[PDB]
Amino acid sequence: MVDAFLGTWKLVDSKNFDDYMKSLGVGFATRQVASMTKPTTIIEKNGDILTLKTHSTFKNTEISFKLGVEFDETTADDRKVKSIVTLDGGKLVHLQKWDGQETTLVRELIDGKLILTLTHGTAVCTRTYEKEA
Ligand SMILES: CCCCC/C=C\C/C=C\C/C=C\C/C=C\CCCC(=O)O
Repeated sequence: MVDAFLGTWKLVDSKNFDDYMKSLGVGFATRQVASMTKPTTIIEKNGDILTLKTHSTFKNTEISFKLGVEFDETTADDRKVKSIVTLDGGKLVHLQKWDGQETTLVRELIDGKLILTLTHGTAVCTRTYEKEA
């Protein structure tokens, strides 16, 4: 079910990431560095366990989870959240909850590119990743 998402992906387009970060309360200096970073995202599976790595010159993260099972997560911007990842309409949907807030990180494949849509508050960021061979 998740298999077309698996692999190594490189950021190739970003829209409204500053809006998203600002909505989350990220400080200017961090936003500034983040806006010039091009992360690599690695998604791998081992049975029912998915591992999602995000690597850059600034911050790195790694999470492991089972689809449909809540997990604790500490995000790149240091939020301690309750998370769940599920497939919905063929999209990989990641929901984070903390302090009564929510944000969604939705991944979908369009023409072989991975489109990540980040929503918090009214801010909607779209980032596009291409597969590395
Ligand atoms: C480890 C993330 C590396 C790239 C971004 C650089 C710095 C992170 C700093 C702040 C960003 C604020 C919120 C983190 C939440 C989502 C970022 C996902 C970006 C992506 O997956 O495209």
